[PDB]
Amino acid sequence: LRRRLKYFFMSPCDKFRAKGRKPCKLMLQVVKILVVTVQLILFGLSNQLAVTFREENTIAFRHLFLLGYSDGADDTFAAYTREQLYQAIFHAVDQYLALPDVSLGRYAYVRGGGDPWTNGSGLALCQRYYHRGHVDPANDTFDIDPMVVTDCIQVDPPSSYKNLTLKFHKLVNVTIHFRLKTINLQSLNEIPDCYTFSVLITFDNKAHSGRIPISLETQAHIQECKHPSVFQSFRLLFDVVVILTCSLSFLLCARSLLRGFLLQNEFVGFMWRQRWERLEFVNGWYILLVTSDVLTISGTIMKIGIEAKNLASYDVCSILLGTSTLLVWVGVIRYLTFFHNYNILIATLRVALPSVMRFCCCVAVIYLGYCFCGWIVLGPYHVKFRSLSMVSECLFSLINGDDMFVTFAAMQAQQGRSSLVWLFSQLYLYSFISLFIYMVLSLFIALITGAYDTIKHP
Amino acid sequence: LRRRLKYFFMSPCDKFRAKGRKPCKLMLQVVKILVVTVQLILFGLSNQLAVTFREENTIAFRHLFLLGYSDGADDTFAAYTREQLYQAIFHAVDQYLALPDVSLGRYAYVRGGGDPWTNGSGLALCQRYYHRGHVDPANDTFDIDPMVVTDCIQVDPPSSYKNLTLKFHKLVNVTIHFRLKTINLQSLNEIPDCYTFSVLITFDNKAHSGRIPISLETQAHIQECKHPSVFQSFRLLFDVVVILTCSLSFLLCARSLLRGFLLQNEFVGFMWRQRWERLEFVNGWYILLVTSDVLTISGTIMKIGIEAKNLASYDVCSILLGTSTLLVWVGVIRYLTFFHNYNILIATLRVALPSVMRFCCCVAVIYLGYCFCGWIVLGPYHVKFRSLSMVSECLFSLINGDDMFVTFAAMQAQQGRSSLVWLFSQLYLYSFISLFIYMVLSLFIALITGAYDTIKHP
Amino acid sequence: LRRRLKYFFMSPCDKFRAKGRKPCKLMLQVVKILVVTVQLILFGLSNQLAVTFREENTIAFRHLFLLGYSDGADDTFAAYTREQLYQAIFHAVDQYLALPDVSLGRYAYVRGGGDPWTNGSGLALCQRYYHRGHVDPANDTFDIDPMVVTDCIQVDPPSSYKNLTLKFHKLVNVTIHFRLKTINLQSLNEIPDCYTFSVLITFDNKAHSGRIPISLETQAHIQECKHPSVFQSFRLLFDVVVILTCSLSFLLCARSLLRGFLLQNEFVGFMWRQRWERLEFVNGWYILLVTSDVLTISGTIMKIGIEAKNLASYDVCSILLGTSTLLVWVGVIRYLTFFHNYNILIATLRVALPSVMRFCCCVAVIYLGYCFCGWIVLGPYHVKFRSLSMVSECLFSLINGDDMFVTFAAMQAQQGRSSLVWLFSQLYLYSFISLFIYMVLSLFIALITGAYDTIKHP
Amino acid sequence: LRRRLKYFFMSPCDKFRAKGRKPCKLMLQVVKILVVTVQLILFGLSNQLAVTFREENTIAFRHLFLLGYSDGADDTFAAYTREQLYQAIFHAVDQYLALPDVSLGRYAYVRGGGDPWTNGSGLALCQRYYHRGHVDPANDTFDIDPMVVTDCIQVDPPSSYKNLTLKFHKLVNVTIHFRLKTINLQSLNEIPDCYTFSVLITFDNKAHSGRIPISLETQAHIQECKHPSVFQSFRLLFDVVVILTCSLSFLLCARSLLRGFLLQNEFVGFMWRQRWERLEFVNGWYILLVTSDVLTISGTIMKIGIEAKNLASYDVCSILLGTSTLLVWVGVIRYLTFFHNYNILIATLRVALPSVMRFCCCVAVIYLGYCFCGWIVLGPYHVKFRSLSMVSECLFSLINGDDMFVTFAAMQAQQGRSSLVWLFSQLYLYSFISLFIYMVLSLFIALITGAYDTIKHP
Ligand SMILES: CCCCCCCC(=O)OC[C@H](COP(=O)(O)O[C@@H]1[C@H](O)[C@H](OP(=O)(O)O)[C@@H](O)[C@H](OP(=O)(O)O)[C@H]1O)OC(=O)CCCCCCC
Ligand SMILES: CCCCCCCC(=O)OC[C@H](COP(=O)(O)O[C@@H]1[C@H](O)[C@H](OP(=O)(O)O)[C@@H](O)[C@H](OP(=O)(O)O)[C@H]1O)OC(=O)CCCCCCC
Ligand SMILES: CCCCCCCC(=O)OC[C@H](COP(=O)(O)O[C@@H]1[C@H](O)[C@H](OP(=O)(O)O)[C@@H](O)[C@H](OP(=O)(O)O)[C@H]1O)OC(=O)CCCCCCC
Ligand SMILES: COc1ccc2c(c1)CC[C@@H]1[C@@H]2CC[C@]2(C)[C@@H](O)CC[C@@H]12
Ligand SMILES: COc1ccc2c(c1)CC[C@@H]1[C@@H]2CC[C@]2(C)[C@@H](O)CC[C@@H]12
Ligand SMILES: CCCCCCCC
Ligand SMILES: CCCCCCCC
Ligand SMILES: CCCCCCCC
Ligand SMILES: CCCCCCCC
Repeated sequence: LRRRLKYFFMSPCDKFRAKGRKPCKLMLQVVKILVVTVQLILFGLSNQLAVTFREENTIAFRHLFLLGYSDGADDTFAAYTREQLYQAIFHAVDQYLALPDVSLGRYAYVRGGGDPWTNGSGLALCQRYYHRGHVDPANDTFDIDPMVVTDCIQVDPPSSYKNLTLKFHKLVNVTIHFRLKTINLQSLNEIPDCYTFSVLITFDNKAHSGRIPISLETQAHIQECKHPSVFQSFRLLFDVVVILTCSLSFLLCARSLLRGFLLQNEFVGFMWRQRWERLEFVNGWYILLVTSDVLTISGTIMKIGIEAKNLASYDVCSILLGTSTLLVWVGVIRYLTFFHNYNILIATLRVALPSVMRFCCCVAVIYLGYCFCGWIVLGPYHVKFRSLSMVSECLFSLINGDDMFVTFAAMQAQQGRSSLVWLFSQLYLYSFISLFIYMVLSLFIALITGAYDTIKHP
Repeated sequence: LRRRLKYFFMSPCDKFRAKGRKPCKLMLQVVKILVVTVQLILFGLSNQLAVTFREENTIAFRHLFLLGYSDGADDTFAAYTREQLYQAIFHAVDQYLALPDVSLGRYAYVRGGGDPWTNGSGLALCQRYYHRGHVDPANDTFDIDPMVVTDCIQVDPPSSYKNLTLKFHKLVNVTIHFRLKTINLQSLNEIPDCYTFSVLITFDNKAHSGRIPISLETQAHIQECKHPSVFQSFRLLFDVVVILTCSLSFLLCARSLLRGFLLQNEFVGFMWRQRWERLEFVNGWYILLVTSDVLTISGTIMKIGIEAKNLASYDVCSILLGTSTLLVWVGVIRYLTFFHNYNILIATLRVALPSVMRFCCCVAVIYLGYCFCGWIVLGPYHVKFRSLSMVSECLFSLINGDDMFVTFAAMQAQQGRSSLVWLFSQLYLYSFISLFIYMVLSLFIALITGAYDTIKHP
Repeated sequence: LRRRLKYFFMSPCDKFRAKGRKPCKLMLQVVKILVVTVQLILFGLSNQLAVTFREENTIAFRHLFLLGYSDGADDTFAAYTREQLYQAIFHAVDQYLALPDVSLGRYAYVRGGGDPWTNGSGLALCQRYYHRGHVDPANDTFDIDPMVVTDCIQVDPPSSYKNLTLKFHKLVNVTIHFRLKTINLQSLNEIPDCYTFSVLITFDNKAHSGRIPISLETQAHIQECKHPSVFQSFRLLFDVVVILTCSLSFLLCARSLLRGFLLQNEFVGFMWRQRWERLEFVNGWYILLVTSDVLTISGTIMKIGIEAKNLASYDVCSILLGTSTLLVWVGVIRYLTFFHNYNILIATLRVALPSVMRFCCCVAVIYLGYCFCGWIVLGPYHVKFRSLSMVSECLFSLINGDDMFVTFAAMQAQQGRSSLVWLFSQLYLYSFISLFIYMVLSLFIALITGAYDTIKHP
Repeated sequence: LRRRLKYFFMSPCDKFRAKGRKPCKLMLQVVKILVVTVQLILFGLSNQLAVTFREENTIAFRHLFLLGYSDGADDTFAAYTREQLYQAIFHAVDQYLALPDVSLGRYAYVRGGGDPWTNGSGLALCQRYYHRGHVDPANDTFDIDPMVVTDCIQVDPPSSYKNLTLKFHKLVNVTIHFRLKTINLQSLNEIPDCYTFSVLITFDNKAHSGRIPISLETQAHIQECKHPSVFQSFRLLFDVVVILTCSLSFLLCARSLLRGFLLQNEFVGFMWRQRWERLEFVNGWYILLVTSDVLTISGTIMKIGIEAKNLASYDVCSILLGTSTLLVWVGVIRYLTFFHNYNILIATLRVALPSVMRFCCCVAVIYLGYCFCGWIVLGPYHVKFRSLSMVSECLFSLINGDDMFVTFAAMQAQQGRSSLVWLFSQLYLYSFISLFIYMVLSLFIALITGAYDTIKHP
């Protein structure tokens, strides 16, 4: 029992000396790292092209359909007069009708097939307003039924829409919906696939502020083209190989975990006979490996489905595959732990981690207090403090010494509007930054240094 | 006396074991944190909408009334010729007269009601110049009576103002004042309130430099609309709940403080009989809690007043509520002090703090010297060094390693204009940054590390 | 001798106890700090207005005289065709002739008074080209006499200049020179002074590259107006007070230094009788104070001269006064050295300084090597690496973690043009940053920590 | 043998005392540093002018030939309609034909001389499309022969090209090729050399996305002009001097290395008679010096060739000379090692280096995992995460606290598009930055501090 236990805790070289078994798990893990990384690289290279295609088409659509659009204007693009809004709407519809003659791309029209389109219509120009909308600011009176009514004109591909009359006082928004079909030629070494872009142009008046932002958005539905012919299954084979490798690694790691648990039970029983501590038998690296195996297998199944155009959940698949790749590359640290000079460093980090996490809790409460205060006080005056997540991002960047002067300068242009708020912002920023840079970061350094001293001088 | 004293200093668990009293203050403080944070979140969410409404309306006004205005041009927007100035003024007035036909918002005119408007006038176009303004640079002569005369034209809502004749040589400024009434519809789940925007357009010639900056500013007066009807008091109840919670906490903390003071007096008297040290009986956490309670109660009273449209002091109320929320979240640290592993870190910070503050004084004198020198020498040549507060912000950012290269690059464009100043700027910046990064920050680290060693090895 | 020596080294409180002399030097130094700081603040506030006036006038000139100018275009403003250049020149001259009718400022013309103007001329339009300039790139031939000929047209204030014929193939540059007189009215609480702006517009063809940059520059000559009359000497009195205070402090510090030297001589002689070490008698704080006094007196004399319009050397005066203010505020540290808890920190810095400077030399050689390498290799491809001073600024900013991603991104757009250079840039940047952040800054921290330990545990 | 060995390891001063030989190598190394640095400075100053000339000419070409071009638009400059593309092409060709009349530079046409030009043609306007290109997105069908056909029109210098008909549906790209000859006059104190700019304007449709980017690129071929005549060999002599100095240093260092090896062999043999450790006889500084000598000699030979216009490999020559200069300036550290106080610091760095490199490996695996995960997950949504090298640059900048807030803000505008991806980005960024700033950098500091303590307290 003592000998078996001592064998259970030997290093790979010691195990090889003791029993001579060729280490299959280590070579399997190396092969796993290689194949998982290659799969991720190929997947990312393939996804990059599709992302570029979608983005380029969307930029072209913005230039084609948004009157007076220029690059970099997305956030501020808006209308401010009734004639501006009418001109933008009519320009978008006219450009839709002129597309085959003017566009550098090759687009096919799509008709019908559900709402908001009718059977024969390619473009839907829809206006949404309030059911009852009496508003008289002169007498400070209003009578509103907030129920939204939609009235929408249908345009067939090549002027009734030219008679649009907007209900400005009760207008909620205006939308233009249409679909364009194109073939992704640049895929050529894949076979070109068929894209359907659904384009939505929104003129948004929900704020009722006299400023109506204009935006264009696209959703791309990708399918296989019916009759592809390019003059003159390794990906699937590689996915199968990855799945098989991860399954074998999973089985071996599960067997190791089960044997460890059995030895733990035997040891506990023997000690009870003779007479947190049990987790010593749990190999955390194997738990990490099993988790990465499961993530990789799920992600590869989803990747197979996506590459066949049967699925479109890119986000979840990418998150699974990326997290698993991160996990395997982290697990590479296990190998370095077997050599004394590297183990010194890894053990220092391990012994430091608990106190680092506790201090992280201590820091978290103070940080949250500062976040709330800054959001309530500075949010009305500072673009970086509008929302709580933005406030947290700004404060975290300040801790790391990024974007500090611009944060101060934004407040600089309020010293006359509100002296009290400017003074408060000075105190708030200086105190936060000084406390975190002089004291908190220094304490993290001290914790790591103390851990290192403990490791070096037991 | 020894028993009572030792009880006074026990931890909550020890006190519970000793006397069995259910801890009311701890649960009360947890509930207080919850309710104060929720109140702050609701208040901030409500204020965000009003801020957005005001800002969007002001952006729309800039686009409507400022001839040739574009986003991002606020700081440089100016006129440089007499025809430019006349065109800007006349465009603003014409747009005011055309507003009902062109604007995407719904605005009502406001007439009369005090200065600068006369009884029936909606817009005031006022020109301010010097009483006597003879200026003859050809002979280097001038005869100025600096008393400002105001001549102002009155315009009724739907062209005498077209006959404006500006006294350019003695002109101080030109202003356009008018008020617009609108209803904030997007409040819909509140009831829409009625806004009166007072719009001031300023053409500023106080520098007499040939460049006249143009700006537009708004003040919003919010009130309840007279006849609001939306087809089909929890906030006030929550405010009352917060006030009650804070009052109960205040009473309990005050009782604890008074009992501590009484025990302190008894101990001092007994020691005097037998025979800075007194503050040991003062519970600082309770002083913090009492301060937080007072701030929260004041801020909640102000918040109740504001939400009824009876008050408009958003800045003070927000500062009070935010500071109190920061204080309660900081006071959460007291709970962590009860567990040994967290108390190690908190005690390290506490023991470090005095020396950190002393070194802050030492740093302050040197920092102030650098601020003064940089302001006097570089201010004529560097945008970041124009005022003392700006100089301090720039230097503090440099200490934290932000905005360093742009600070150097601004000086790069003067190596030919003044070699001496460029060389001085090199020495100044390099010496300041090197001194603060190699030595000062390192000493803060050393202070924290020494405190940690003292705590870990008593 | 022992008693006198021990008295010479006592602290101010010990000296006061020993002999009872009221400390005049300390109160004098406090008063000096106050008066010098107030003088600097008043000087800077006064110089800010003049700087703003000059800059605003120059911006107005750019908008008035440079065809198609817009804010932020200074660095890229250039002509690229012959008609563009002709139009820019003629627009500048026409605007000069139209100035009284169109400008928002009030400017008087200046005629004659030296070169390049003739007696009756207000504007000089001068063209500089090569004496002999045959250039024939078709046959790869050229015959050039590089001697510069200047031909310049004279324009009187209100079209011979319209017949300008530029020698494009041998053109060196074109310049427009003219002077405008204005009165600085915004000085009103001073008396307005008279400004003469000399305006130089340069069309620069020295690169002969097909691109001719266009710039406008001004020199302002300020004088007192002949007949100033504003309807209804404390600065000079304050300057005299500052000079007197600094002179008294200088005399007292010099007396202290002389007495210290005398005691040093007596001690050395007595030791020689009985039987770097001498500098222990030198009070470094008094050397600093004497330097500050001298700088302040010189700067105040220059300030008096400048404020009377008898001098125009603002740079030297500002450098003197700012450096002296920095020195006095640094000298404030002497007072903190008298209290033990502050002396701990100051002594830590003092004991650390020698090793910090030695490591600075070690760092300097490696830093200079990297600067040379980066300048030679990356300068052809990277805007931040064009000159050696720019390279040093970029590397120093990288050490402090500023502007790092943009430095990488500029190189990103060369991975195709030159793979070798891009790879070298990767190695260069990563190695430099890693070496300086992991090792150098850490060693500075270690030096400070070791000094602190030595001070705390003698 | 003991005496000779002890002499081999003495310092220069000890060797001078022991044998009196005047140290030739040290003075030679000082002279080498001086001459190598001067050579590098002169070379860089000369290269700067050529770089500026090429860049200015290219900017002029962009302004002359690209319709509607403005500075800073290089990355987004593109066409979006067929008429836009036709206008850009025709404008470029028309400007080429009008160049002598409109350009501010002096350019000669180049005719024929290889492809794509025919014998008498100066400009080649070439269109590249697919051999067979049927694309019908309406029926989701396509028939493509991806073989590229080039059809190109030839234009002689002063309209057949006006009849260009683009095959938009199968268009791959359009290119305009032409060469211009100019003389670099600003070289005047060199002799002007003759430049041939080959200009390529690309209209790129490889993405087939409806957006066609437009770019202009130049290659400069520099030669000596046939008949240079400027009215009224030190560089080569200096290059020869540098080569001779480096050769002498190489010979002396090689002799020292050989003698060290001989002594090592003798010691090993004697010890074997009596009875990693051998490298103690290897002087690493001499290996560094020999490497720098070789690099300098190669770079100087290439520099001589380049300055004669016989070579054009600026990149390799610059890399060689810059690396050698960096190496000699690093080797300056050897001299500081001879003085005890500097040797303390250098020895601290030397003893720290092995553990620093080991921890660098440990950090590398985790860093690579994060790089892969970020590339796969965020690349579709974040501009900074498009490629792996860009991801690494972004993460490395984040470690150093640069460009943090903008990285967060780019993700901020996806909280609605994909909540899962935004949450993942929050976790990813916060965890990465916290781990590297609290723990990794702290451990580097601890390693350096421990090394320093070991050096200071043996
Ligand atoms: C539940 C069934 C799981 C699958 C069958 C498992 C059969 C199986 O492990 O045999 C031993 C070898 C090596 O397997 P491998 O896991 O590389 O080797 C084991 C580990 O080294 C383990 O230590 P840790 O890694 O630290 O836990 C050690 O205790 C075991 O010795 P012990 O038995 O004396 O305790 C080894 O046998 O395994 C293969 O070579 C698998 C590939 C070929 C067969 C593939 C069949 C699909
Ligand atoms: C001035 C009047 C103040 C209000 C009345 C005070 C009556 C009152 O405290 O009773 C004890 C409990 C618990 O009150 P609470 O403050 O939670 O409990 C006390 C604290 O634990 C205190 O320690 P520290 O917290 O460290 O100072 C301890 O010394 C006291 O024991 P001791 O007396 O033996 O010294 C406790 O009684 O209090 C409630 O349960 C209030 C809510 C219900 C009643 C609300 C009435 C409005
Ligand atoms: C393979 C042939 C190489 C060239 C001839 C080499 C002849 C040669 O070194 O003579 C000694 C002096 C000084 O040469 P230099 O290298 O400055 O001096 C030697 C080094 O100090 C060496 O120590 P390290 O530097 O630590 O290795 C030391 O061991 C030798 O003493 P030892 O002999 O007792 O062991 C010295 O002679 O050298 C010149 O003064 C060269 C310039 C004048 C001659 C130029 C002729 C082209
Ligand atoms: C305009 O004059 C100033 C403006 C700011 C500051 C000072 C003087 C002097 C003390 C400074 C403070 C900014 C914040 C600090 C640098 C703290 O981090 C430590 C000392 C502080
Ligand atoms: C253009 O060449 C330069 C330009 C600057 C510097 C050097 C060489 C060499 C010494 C450097 C200095 C910049 C500032 C430092 C990095 C200090 O922080 C420590 C050593 C200094
Ligand atoms: C079993 C030792 C600890 C390993 C846990 C996994 C680290 C990521
Ligand atoms: C009484 C112990 C110290 C607590 C003071 C409050 C800390 C914010
Ligand atoms: C005489 C003690 C040292 C003081 C020198 C001046 C410090 C700036
Ligand atoms: C032989 C001592 C070490 C020197 C190696 C070179 C350092 C760059």
